[PDB]
Order: sequence, then structure tokens, then C-alpha cells
Amino acid sequence: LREELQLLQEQGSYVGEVVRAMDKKKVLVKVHPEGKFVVDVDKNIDINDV
Amino acid sequence: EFLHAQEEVKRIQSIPLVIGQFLEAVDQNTAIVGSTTGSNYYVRILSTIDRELLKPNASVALHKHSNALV
Amino acid sequence: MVLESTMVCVDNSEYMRNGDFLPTRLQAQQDAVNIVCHSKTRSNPENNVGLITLANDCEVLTTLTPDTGRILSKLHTVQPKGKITFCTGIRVAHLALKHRQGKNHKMRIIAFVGSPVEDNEKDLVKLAKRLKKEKVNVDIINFGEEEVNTEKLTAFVNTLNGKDGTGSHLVTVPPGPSLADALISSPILAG
Amino acid sequence: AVQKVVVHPLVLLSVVDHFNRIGKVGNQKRVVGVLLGSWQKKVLDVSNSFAVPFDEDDKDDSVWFLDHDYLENMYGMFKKVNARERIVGWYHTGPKLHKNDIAINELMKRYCPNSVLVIIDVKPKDLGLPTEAYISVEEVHDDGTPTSKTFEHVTSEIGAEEAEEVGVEHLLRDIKDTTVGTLSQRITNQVHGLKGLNSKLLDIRSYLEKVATGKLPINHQIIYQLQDVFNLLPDVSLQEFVKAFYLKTNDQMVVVYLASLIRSVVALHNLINNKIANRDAEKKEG
Amino acid sequence: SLGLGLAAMGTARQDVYDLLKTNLYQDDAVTGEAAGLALGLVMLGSKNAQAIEDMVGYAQETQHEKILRGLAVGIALVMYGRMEEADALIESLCRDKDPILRRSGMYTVAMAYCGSGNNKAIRRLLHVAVSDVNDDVRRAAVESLGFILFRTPEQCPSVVSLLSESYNPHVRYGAAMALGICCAGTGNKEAINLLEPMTNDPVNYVRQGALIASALIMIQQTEITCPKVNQFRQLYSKVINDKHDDVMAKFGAILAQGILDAGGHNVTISLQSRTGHTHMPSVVGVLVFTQFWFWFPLSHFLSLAYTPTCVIGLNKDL
Amino acid sequence: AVDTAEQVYISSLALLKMLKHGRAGVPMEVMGLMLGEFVDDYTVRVIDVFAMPQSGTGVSVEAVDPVFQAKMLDMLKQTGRPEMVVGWYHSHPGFGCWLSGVDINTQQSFEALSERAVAVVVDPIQSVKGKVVIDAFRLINANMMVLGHEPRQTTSNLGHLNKPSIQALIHGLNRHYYSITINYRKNELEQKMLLNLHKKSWMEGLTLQDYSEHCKHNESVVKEMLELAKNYNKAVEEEDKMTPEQLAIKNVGKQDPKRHLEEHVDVLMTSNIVQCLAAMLDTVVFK
Amino acid sequence: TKQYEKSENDLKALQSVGQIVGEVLKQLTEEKFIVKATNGPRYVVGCRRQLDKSKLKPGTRVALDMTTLTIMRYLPREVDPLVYN
Ligand SMILES: [Zn+2]
Repeated sequence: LREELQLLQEQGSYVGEVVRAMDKKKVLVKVHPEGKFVVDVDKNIDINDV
Repeated sequence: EFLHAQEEVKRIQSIPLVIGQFLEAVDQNTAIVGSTTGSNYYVRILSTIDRELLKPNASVALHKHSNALV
Repeated sequence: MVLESTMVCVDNSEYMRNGDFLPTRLQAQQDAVNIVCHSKTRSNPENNVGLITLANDCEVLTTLTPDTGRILSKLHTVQPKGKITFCTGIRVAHLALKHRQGKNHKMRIIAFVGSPVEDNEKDLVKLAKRLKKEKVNVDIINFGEEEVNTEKLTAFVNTLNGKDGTGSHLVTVPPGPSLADALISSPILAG
Repeated sequence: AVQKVVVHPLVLLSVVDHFNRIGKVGNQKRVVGVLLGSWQKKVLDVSNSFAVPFDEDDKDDSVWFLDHDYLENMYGMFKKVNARERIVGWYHTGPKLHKNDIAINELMKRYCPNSVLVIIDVKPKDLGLPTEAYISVEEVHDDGTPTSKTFEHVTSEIGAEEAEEVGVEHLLRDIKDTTVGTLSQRITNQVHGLKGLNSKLLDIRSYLEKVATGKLPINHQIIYQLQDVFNLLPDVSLQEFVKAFYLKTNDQMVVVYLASLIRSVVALHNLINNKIANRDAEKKEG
Repeated sequence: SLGLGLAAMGTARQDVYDLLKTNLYQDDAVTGEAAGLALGLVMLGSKNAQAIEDMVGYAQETQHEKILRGLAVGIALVMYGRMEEADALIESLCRDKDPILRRSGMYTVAMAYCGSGNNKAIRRLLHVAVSDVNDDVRRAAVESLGFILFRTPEQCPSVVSLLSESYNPHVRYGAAMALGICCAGTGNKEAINLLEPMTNDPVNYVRQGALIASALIMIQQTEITCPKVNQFRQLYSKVINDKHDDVMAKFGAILAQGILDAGGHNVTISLQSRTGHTHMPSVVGVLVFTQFWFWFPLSHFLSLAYTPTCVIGLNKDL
Repeated sequence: AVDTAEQVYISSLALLKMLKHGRAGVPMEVMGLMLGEFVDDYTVRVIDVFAMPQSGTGVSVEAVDPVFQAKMLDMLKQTGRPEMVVGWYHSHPGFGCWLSGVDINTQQSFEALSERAVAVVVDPIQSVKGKVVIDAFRLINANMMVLGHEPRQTTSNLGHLNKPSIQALIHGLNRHYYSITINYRKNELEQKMLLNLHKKSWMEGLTLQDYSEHCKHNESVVKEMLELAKNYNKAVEEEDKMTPEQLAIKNVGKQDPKRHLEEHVDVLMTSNIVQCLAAMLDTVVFK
Repeated sequence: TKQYEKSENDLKALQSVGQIVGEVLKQLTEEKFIVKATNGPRYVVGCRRQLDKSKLKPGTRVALDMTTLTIMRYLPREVDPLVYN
């Protein structure tokens, strides 16, 4: 809990919403209070599953 | 030393705290909760109580920086 | 300047309420306290002087301090009624002199005895030999009435110190009317 | 008047460490200082304190003298840094007070209307909860003798607020805490009989001793009255105490039944879930 | 005084004990370890009476911790192979509330029982390895296991396997050291297996401990002995060439490369001669080498532990 | 010229005054002064801690009153121990105890009078109780930036001190500052009594008083408190008797929880407290 | 000449930064007070020893610390447009 606290202490963790997926392995992610972003793999989760 | 560890988990984060709006418990040890600022956050839940007082819809106190479920 | 800490003892015994000293022994010895406190002020600024009451149960009204305001404040409404106590009147001064900050300051005591004392000769000889080991020098000035041509106190001062020690001087007042400020003239010129 | 007092470990330590101050320089007597209390209700509370140089001559065995100017300056500093703190009385490390301590209170009674003196013990030995608390009152007497001032006992307890509990509990690193429900009540159960016995046994040896030596008074008056009060209770059946038997057991009736009620439930969840998680998890591995 | 005491170690000289007491009264802590270790070196195996009396009598009033540690290994080192003759002092060492003196009883009981499988020592040894508040004494407590049990290296991996999993890295460090010093004369693979996850712990210094321990298991043993030799040799250089790693952990990396390469690979360390008796310069050197942080010149005492392994066919004379 | 690992020896009396002076100042940062003795460069000890009076301007380099120091030092000279002051400490209640531009301004003032002058920060907030808490700092010389800044010797305590790192603000002090280790010393006699004082606090004075008052409690309203336990045992158990059936519906222990689950442990522990305090009756009331 | 030094000494007191205004929602315990800044965020925090719990009361405008986020001084009320009215 101490170490995990340290990784979530600075920025915490956000809540993403995928508006669209791209073939470049980069997935468009939109945050509600914020604008639209896009972020690359993410190898633990398969692209076809997104 | 385990009883002394309980004080290690109660030390964090102590005071002060920020109010947050709980959404739903996605899985064990972590759930998504809304900040009073309006930003929904993916948060690790404190280890002691994960269940009885969680409730689908309840106000919950979080840390300033981490926004951790306490 | 010479370093020392003086401790004055005002006489509140029930024999000091009479007006044999002009106008009264209360104001006579009060003016004596004024002249000695200003004398220590003109001597050294570092020397501090408290007061102690000998009669009844001895109590320190003012702890050792360089300012005389508190001393002059306690001289008033002192209610001088009680029995004189001597054997503990030197030891109280020594007791406040063991708590002193400065170790360079020598231990010095002045006291005014205006009433007869019941202290036996053996008690005073024990305190004489004790003050030799403690090196404490006490300068006494006898006031009021006592055994005619006071003896026990005189021999007490002589046997308290020796070689020289130049020393402790006991000035006995002669039985005659005079102003107090004129009685303190001889002790303030030379010990 | 005053009911009970609360003395923090911080101020208590502040007496002990000063005992280390005068310990190396010695020599005789005991540490004497002025206590700083905090009064929020009829219950009394102590937070900090300050030591004062004190020496008792022996000739003169009843001669006692304190520093008044130093008292003024130090109490003025503590009033400067803390407005809530004030002098509630004085303290000494004893271990046993002397007859001369009656006037010591009378001196500082000009500072505080009622000054409570607190004995403490720097070397823990016996017989239980430490320190002591005395209040200065005058009960006169039925004899019509001149008013005698005798200090009366005030119950003392060790406590703290928040931050003062931190360091105290942190520095021990010795015994389990607490632990409530298992080893908190049983250990104190033996403490009840042990601390009851030794208190009673030392004092009851005192009672037999008081009539042989220590007379006068001693006995009378306070002794015989409480004696008969001690003879007020035998104290058992006959009669109704016989009837408390089966209702005490009957209070145990439902408790044993509830015991056995949940004992089977513990064995239920444990054995069921474990035996499944044992054989059914091992069969997939091999 | 370290040169005088190491040169006269085991000689039981007299004049060295003279200037060592005035050096003990210099009151300086930086020379405290000098007087303390020298005093044990020259008196090694002599179980002197006034030596311990003066040392343990000087532990009280001194205000320094390095004089207390130097006297720790001092009174440890005078008492060698004395078996139960030293228990009378050991009782008083661990009963006392001084953290360093309880740390001294461990080294003392270590050298006095070296080569003995006496189980009477492991009762207090193990009990103090757990119930004690201080972490350094808990590390130095389990380091004694490899000193006494060096003759039977097969027991250490078994029994200490579970202590190597302890929650604090201090006991994990002592636990890696036990397998390091005890199994160094053997090619046991179980010890290596338990020292694999130790370098993976997120704690810094425990990884260092795994480096040196794994360096003692591989002395004179090439890749054909155990398959993890090259596995480890790439790790030693990897940790020292990465800037992100701690300087602490990368100290013991190059140090471990020095262990494997000691003497140009030609020499190794042996605590047990084939004759059946323990080699005291080896044991003494390594046991002082246990804590290299506290004094960096103490890392040179490991040179005495290096013994030549060679076949000498000298017929006679020159 | 010589830089080595350092160590702070604290007194049982010291910490207690630290956290107290710091608690009374919350939120506002206070100014304390550390008192002790310099034994050498690689070790230091604090044998005493005294509190400074607050000021309306706050923490500043001018907040130390020279006339107040000479007075207080008078009171400490006549005390058995007239030891020279060593350094200063200040509380940091609401954050992670980082040295600010006001702290550095008084660091260079203490480094000219005192060679070391260890900087100490104490806060009650960041720790419930059992933490060692506090902190300690030291000012490295800024004019040395051309030469090697990277000691020490005996790096053990250095490694344990710089850890955990532990966020960012903490790391922002690695430059221009370095911490210094803290370890308690005993003083185990007074510590032994200090344990028994708080523990005996829960115990009674005569010890037969509050236990017999719990015997007066042993039948109150305890038959009614046992009716409280009886309602918890009916109400929690008839809904915990559907759980063995529900385990067959979900198959088997997937999340969950409900709850409404367990809680009988606390009921059994309170009932056991009831039966033991009640078993004291036959011991006490009888003889 | 000396009045200027009086002003400059006032600057030394101006080295103390302000605080953030906030309204008292409720108090969970004596160590827990629920306060809400005018900006919208809520905070459960403590209080110092100068204030009284009875004098605070919910729905009271108070000033919170910049870091601890705790009450130091309070004000009864304020309103900026009315003065014009
Ligand atoms: Zn600051």
C-alpha cells in the first residue's frame, strides 16, 4: 500500500473514454473534464479488444 | 508488528482530505470515484474497509494529491 | 571593582517598634537600607542585594537582584511584630547564596540585631567553625537594646574569622540619642 | 472542590530529567518545582512545568526557601509562549513528604487560590499507579483544638490529548497493544488481586504495628470508625446470594449457547471453502 | 595499531597490551576501533582476564559507538574456540540493555563456537535475531550461523531459506551473508537458488548482499560448475554501468568481480583445512570484513582469508 | 574539508517537547531551538529541547530574541546542565517538511556561529502515532559547487536515510541540502516506567474499584446489553443463512461482497468480555 | 524620518501571505470540519485552538490556510454590490 500510494500520489489515475481507435496502435482517448487525447499501446490489452 | 502495521495504513494519509463522489467499484482494491472538482479518477481503495460503507452512491473523503479512497 | 553578593537583614523584631532611634527604628533602619543599597549601587553594578526578615519565621521577601525598588517596596507595611531569630538568620542568607549564578561573587551578609537572643554559646561556636569552612564573611551592625555592651555577638564575630581576615567588623551603637544617618557614617567610611 | 487530576507523561518526565540535572551535582533531599496546570472543568489537568532551585538546611531542618524572581521570569516566559497555561500548584519527587511541606503551599498561595501539590516517584518500584495528589484544606476537628491543616488525597490518573500520546506510545516498543478482548482483561484480572493484596497486606501490617509502636494517637479517632465499617460486611449468604447463583449461571446459559452457535458457523465456512479449495484446486494442477 | 595487532595476532605479545590501554583511554572514537580490534588480535585465543575486564569496564562511561563496536569484536576475538568457557560472559553480554553490547555477544559466541554444531547457542542466537528492536544486531545475529556451521554447509540453505523471506531487508541481508560465508567452500546449488531472488528485491543494500554472497559461492568455480556463473557475471557489470541504480548497490558489484578474480583466479578462501581444524586468519579476516561500511580499511582484512590452492611437487630442500 | 556520515542522538524528553510546541502552533509554523552537545563531526546528540515565544511576524531569522536567549541561558546556567545551544528546529504542519527560502536565510546565520547547527523539522500531522516521524536537515556549502559534492563514508545510514524517495518535494531538497540520520537512545529505566504509566492509566487506583463497578455493571441493563447482542445474532444470522444458498446461485465466491457479512467475531468477543467480567463476580463478591 | 522606518517594518508584516475564503458546511467531529471554498471544492479539515466550536456554526464564512487548509480567522458577513446600493 505504501509503494502503490507513491505511484498514485502525484497524478493519481485518470478515467479514459475511447472515441475512436487508430491503426497506428494509437487509440483516441477522451476525458470528460478535459479535451481529447490519444495514447499508444498499451501492450497488456489487445488492439482488437479496444 | 502486524498490529503495528495497522497504524502504518492508518497513518496514510491522515489529514487533511478532500471530499469526493464515489461512482462504482470496478474490481477489488481499486474503484473509480469523482472528485469534487468534477474529474473522475481511477483510485486504489484503502485496504481496511472495502465493502460495508462503500455503497453505490455515497460521498467519500480523499487525499489532496492522491485522491485515495479512505 | 570587588565582586561579591551582599544580603541585608532588616530587623522586624517586636523591640524595634519603639522610638528610641529618631524618629523610629522602622524609619531609622529604613534609611539605613537606602544608604547601603545606594552604596552597593555606587560600588559595582553586578553586585545584587536581597533582603531577609529575622523575626518570627524567616522568609525571603525579595530574592537577590540588582534593583532596589523591590527592597524599598517591602520595607513598608512590614508589621514588625514577633520574636527575633538569629541562628537561622545567617543560614538563610547562606542558603540563597548557594543558589547564586555567579561563582566569582564572594558571599557577604549584613544583619541588624536589635533584640536579645536566646542562642546558646555552643550553637554560635558551631556556626562559627562552619562559616570558616564555608569562608562566608558576615558584617554585623548591632542596633536596639541587648545585653549592655553586647558580648556574645562580639566574640561571635571575633571567633568567626582570623588571619586576618580583614574581615568582619561589628559596630555596636552606644546608648545615646542620635540620628540614624549619623550612626551609619562611621561604617560607610570604613568597614 | 477538586475531584481528580490528570498528569501527562511529558511534564512527569520533566520532573525526572531535572532529577538527572541535580543528580550528578547531588546531593541530598529531593527535586522541588512549581507545577503548571490547565483547568478546563472541575477535573484538573497538567501540561508542562518548570523546575526551581530548592535547598533545605538541616539545622534548620524545617527551613525551606525558593527563588521568587526566577519564578516570575520563567512563568512570564511560559505565559508569553502559552496563554492557556498557568500555575496550578507545586510538585516534589518525595518519595514521602515531610511535616515541613505544609508552609511551602502557604507561600505560593498568593499566586494561586488553591495550590495542589503533586508528589512523584523517579524510581518506579511499588505498589502501582505512580505519583500522588494532595489538596490543602482545613477540616477542624470535634475536639475543638486550634485549626489543623492536613492535606487530603486527590485521585490521580495519567492521560494525554493527541500529540502527547504519539511520543509516549512510540518510545516504548516493548509490550503488545492493547490487546482488547484477549490479553487486556486477563492480565489486569490478575492485577486486581495482586495490587489488592499487596496494598491490603502492607496496610494491614501497619494496623497491627500502630498499636504496638506509633502510639499516639493512633487510633483514635479515624481508626475505630473505619474499623466498624470494615466489620459492616461479612459478606455472603444467607440468603439471597444463594438465589444469585442460578441467574449468574443463567446469564452464562445463553452465552454458552451463542458460543456453540457461532462455533459451528466458523467450522462451516472454514472447512467447506478450504476442502473445496484444497482438492479441487490440486486436481487441476496434477 | 591495526598493523601492530595484525602482525602480532595470535602471538599473545605483552608490550602491545601496554600501549593498547593508553590508546583505549585516548577517548577518541576514530582510534577506538583501532585499540578495540588490535586488543583482540594480539590476545587471540588467550581468553585473558584483565583484557575483557578493562574493555567491558570501559564500555559504560564512553560516549562513542565506534569504541563500543571495536570492543565488540575485541572481546569477541580474544575468546576463540573456548566452547562453554565463554558462556559466563555471553549471558552478561546479551542480558544487558546496550544495543552494541548485545551486538558484541553475537560475534563472541560466533568465534567461540566456530566449527561446533552446539545447539545450545542457537537458542539465544535465534531468539535475539527476532525479538530484538535494533536491526543491525538482527543482521549480525544471523551472520553467526555461517561462522559456526561452516563445517556443515548443507544445513544453512534449508533452515535459513525462510529467514531470507523475512519482511525486513536487514534479516534478509544477514540471511544472504550466512549462505555466502558458510557455503563458499562448497558448490551447493541450493544456496545459489535462494540467492537468485535476493538481487531482485527493491531494497538497495540487500541486492548488494546478494552480489557478495554469490561472489563467494563462485570462487575458483567456472561456468562448468554451476550454470549461473555467466548469468551473474553479466549482472555485475550491468548494475555498475547503469546510472539509474544506486551507488550503494554498484559498490559490491565491482567488489564481487574482485572476489571471483581474487589472486588471478588462482586462490580461494577455506575456513576448514583438510586436517579438521579451522584456519583462524581466514575466519578472523572474513568476520571483521562482515561490516565494510563502518570502516572502509576493514575491507583489507579479507586478504588473509585468501588461501592458495596448488599442487607442489617439491621433493626436498631447495 | 572533512565530510562524513552523521548521526543524531535524541532524548526521550526532547521529542515530547518537539511535538507539543509544534501542536500548539498549527497551522502556523513555529520556531524552536535545539539544545545539546557537539561530540565530533560524524555524531551529534540533542539532550534538551526548549520552546521559544511566538511572534506576530512569524518564523524569521530575526525571530530569535538575544535578550530572551541570555535570560533563558541564565535559567539553564543555574540548572545542573549549562550546555551550549547547538541548532534550531521549526514545525512544518501542513506539508512534507521542505526547507523554504526563509529557512535558508537563517541557515547561513547559524553556520557562522556553530559549525554544524543541525536543522530539524517536526510535525504531528504526517504520523498517527507509531512513526519515528520528525525529520532532520543539513545545509551543504553552495560555494563548493566546483569541487566534489559527493561524500560520505559509511554509506549505510546514507542509503537508509535518502530512502524511500517518496514523491518529489522531498527530492527537491537533495540539492543544497542533505538530511542526517536520527536514532533513539535509552534511557531504558525511565522508558520502562513511561510504558507502565500509560498502561496503568487504564487500570484502576485500588484495582478493586472499577472492576467491582464493572461487577455492578455485570447485571445492569447487561441482561439488556445481552439482548442487544441477541438482536445482532438474530438479525445478522438470518441474512447470513441465505449466503450458503446464494453461493450456489453465483458459483461461488466471485465478487461480492454484500454486506451484511461476518461481524459475528466482534459479537463473540464482546460476549466473551461479558462472561469473563461476569466470572470475576464469584471471585470478588465472595471473600 | 522615523515614520518611514515604521512603514518599512509594516512590510516585514506584509511578508505573511493571505488565506483563502471558505464556508463552514458541518463538523464530523471536533477534529473534522467540513468546509467549502467559494470555488466549489469541499474539504474535511481541522481547526486551531483559538476558535470556539459553538461560535463557528455551519454556514459561516471563514478563511482557510493556503496549505493546511484550516480556519485561522473568520468574518461574520461580506457583500460587494450592496455598498453601491
Ligand atoms: Zn520554514
